Amino acid sequence: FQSMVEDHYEMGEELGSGQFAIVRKCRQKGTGKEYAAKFIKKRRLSSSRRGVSREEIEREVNILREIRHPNIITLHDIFENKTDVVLILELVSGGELFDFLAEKESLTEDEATQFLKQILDGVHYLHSKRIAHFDLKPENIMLLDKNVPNPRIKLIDFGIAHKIEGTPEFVAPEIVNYEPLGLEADMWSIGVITYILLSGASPFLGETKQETLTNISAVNYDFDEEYFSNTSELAKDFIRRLLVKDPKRRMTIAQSLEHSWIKAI
Amino acid sequence: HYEMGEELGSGQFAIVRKCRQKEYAAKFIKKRRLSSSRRGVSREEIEREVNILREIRHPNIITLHDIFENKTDVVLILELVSGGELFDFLAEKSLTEDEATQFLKQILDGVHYLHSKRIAHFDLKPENIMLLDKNVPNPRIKLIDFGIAHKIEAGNEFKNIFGTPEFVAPEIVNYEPLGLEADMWSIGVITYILLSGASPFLGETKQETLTNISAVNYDFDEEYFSNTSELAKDFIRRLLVKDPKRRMTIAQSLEHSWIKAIRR
Ligand SMILES: CC(C)(C)c1nc2c3ccc(F)cc3c3c(=O)[nH]ccc3c2[nH]1
Ligand SMILES: CC(C)(C)c1nc2c3ccc(F)cc3c3c(=O)[nH]ccc3c2[nH]1
Ligand SMILES: [Cl-]
Ligand SMILES: [Cl-]
Repeated sequence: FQSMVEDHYEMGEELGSGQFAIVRKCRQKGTGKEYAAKFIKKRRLSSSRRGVSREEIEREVNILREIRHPNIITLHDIFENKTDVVLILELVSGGELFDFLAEKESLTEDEATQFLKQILDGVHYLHSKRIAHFDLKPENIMLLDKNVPNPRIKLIDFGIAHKIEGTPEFVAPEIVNYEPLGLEADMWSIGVITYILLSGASPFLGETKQETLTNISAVNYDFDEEYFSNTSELAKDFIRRLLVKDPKRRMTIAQSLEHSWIKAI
Repeated sequence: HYEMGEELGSGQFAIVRKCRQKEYAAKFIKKRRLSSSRRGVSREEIEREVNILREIRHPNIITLHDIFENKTDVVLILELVSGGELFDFLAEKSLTEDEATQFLKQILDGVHYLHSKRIAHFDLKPENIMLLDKNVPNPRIKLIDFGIAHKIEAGNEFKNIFGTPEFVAPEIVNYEPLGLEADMWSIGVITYILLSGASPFLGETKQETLTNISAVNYDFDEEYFSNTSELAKDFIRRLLVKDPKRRMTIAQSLEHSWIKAIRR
């Protein structure tokens, strides 16, 4: 008896997918307006059906419903049936940012900083609401429309996003020493994104996955002159202030926006 | 629909009153008014506690029988315990090691049940270990206060394991969630105090206590442990281990020769 999404939206081409998600272009039957419909497969232990837990779906949905910013996708409706939760989301048609940048001729640092600034604005909005994205990477940085003079960044995939934040005689050492994961992880990811934006190279990427993980944990990277010889010193400083091991030492999003490199843009 | 009575206890954002429908305990939890506010308990934290209580059914753990809500408070109707805190009952009583293990076994049974459901209590201490009724020949332990209890995290909660790790922060790469082992440390401390009346890591200030815990700075002063067996000391030593992965688990604790022994 729940409202069926197909009674309100006609479904079209598949646009993307994940382990437990399929995204289709759809058209609102009432208006003709186009959206993206994200079908999230529900876990059903009873039927041995693998999928996303109720709690995880609720987490993502509750975050999406709070978000209203021009650089983040917007949520328009929610449907649920036996097997799926279906989210009607803002349609982004310009593809991945880094695919668009690859197609450009003579991409300059100043032009690159313009897109980075949009990413900072979206993240500043998120962090102002205590939302960490936790999966900031090029594949989650889309463009609304790539056939415009100044294409607009749209962040997607809030699948692992989280809202952040007596006697001690009986607490364990790991509790004493506990430091929760927070907004700082996004700021590290921004550092990595900035490095690849300015160079075309991934800073921690190893020949094998174990090497990559080792590099990240040691914070082992370089500004190779092949790629960085004519990158501004302000850009390198921006990156260096984000790619530090201690989360509490990293620039926060407000600091990032007040950095001389960004203030110049 | 419930006639309230006297105030039984309180915490930072909770007050418990005796009530009658059949007598019960009425836990009043104050809701945060604004998500940004530091005053009161968030909706998510209340639901978390309720969901834990709803799925637990075990003789050594309090049960949930009803829920009520308004703009300011969430009220849980819980099983009433009238035997007080365990340690008070033992204080008014000397106590043999064998008698001490009879009560500890019930604590271990309740924790075993929780851990079987991947729930860590996270606030095991004497004040949360009650007796259902202290005027019977074999009093039953009842664990209370699931205010910070959690189902233990998946491990891919903060990480997309289906994608590249290239943009992931080192604290996520090296993330170690809190787990069931924290309760097992707490059990070691409870056991130490049960046998000696002394707190192993207690310092002059809260920060000193925390520093002692972090260094695992304790001993078995003969002043307090002259009459304690080597097996009891061994049980405690196997729980008060810094590395959570080298600490006794609940099943190992139950198999330990100090507990496994048959008693009257
Ligand atoms: C698979 C994942 C859930 C990350 C996702 N992929 C897309 C996507 C892929 C291609 C495309 F043209 C559009 C989208 C898209 C979209 O347009 N809106 C919201 C999410 C979303 C999306 N969300
Ligand atoms: C403060 C805290 C929430 C931990 C709590 N205190 C009590 C409590 C205190 C004295 C007493 F006689 C009974 C209780 C009691 C109880 O009887 N049932 C459930 C919880 C609970 C409780 N829960
Ligand atoms: Cl998405
Ligand atoms: Cl309680």
